[PDB]
Amino acid sequence: PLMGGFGLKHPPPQILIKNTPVPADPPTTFSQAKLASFITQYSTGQVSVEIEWELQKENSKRWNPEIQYTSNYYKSTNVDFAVNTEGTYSEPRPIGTRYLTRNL
Amino acid sequence: GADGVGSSSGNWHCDSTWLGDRVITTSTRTWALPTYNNHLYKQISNGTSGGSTNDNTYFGYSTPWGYFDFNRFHCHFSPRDWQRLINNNWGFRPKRLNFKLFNIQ
Repeated sequence: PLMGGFGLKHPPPQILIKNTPVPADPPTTFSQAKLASFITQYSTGQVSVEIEWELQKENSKRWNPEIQYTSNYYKSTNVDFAVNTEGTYSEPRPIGTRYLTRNL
Repeated sequence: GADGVGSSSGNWHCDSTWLGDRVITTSTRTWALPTYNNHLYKQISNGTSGGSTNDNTYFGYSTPWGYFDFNRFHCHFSPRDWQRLINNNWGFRPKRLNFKLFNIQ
């Protein structure tokens, strides 16, 4: 896939979820039409997901140090990747997956 | 024995292995041991009667022998293997060591 990530011929199956509609008072006298009056409703809950990954371990004889992803050592007004005064979580920058080096 | 000058007593192992918690790091170099003091122990001293002050006076002997000093880290860790150590771990301590001379000529 162009955006990246693993193309799958049978991806993780998507999940669809809906409240069961609960109709308001139907009339006393029967009528053909479907019930257009519903009880306003919404639900909540906790959803959990694990994804078990396989890591390809790295064995490399390169002498000098690699490049590593490291946080800024200099003082800052607020910590990156963490909440600010308002309670607003802010990811400052994108994080690539390529740092370690290998021989073409 | 069945060794003789026909063979090489030891092989070159500069390999380091990261195994679970253990990490086993070996090295090898080439050394040339010069003859020292024409094979004479000698008393050496530096007096305060000379320009030296009372802090710099010493007494002792200088032997013909010589000694291997591997005591420093950069002997045993390639700047990469020292990166995997400081970045990924809280602490490290040694367990055992092993030492070999070979191919002496």
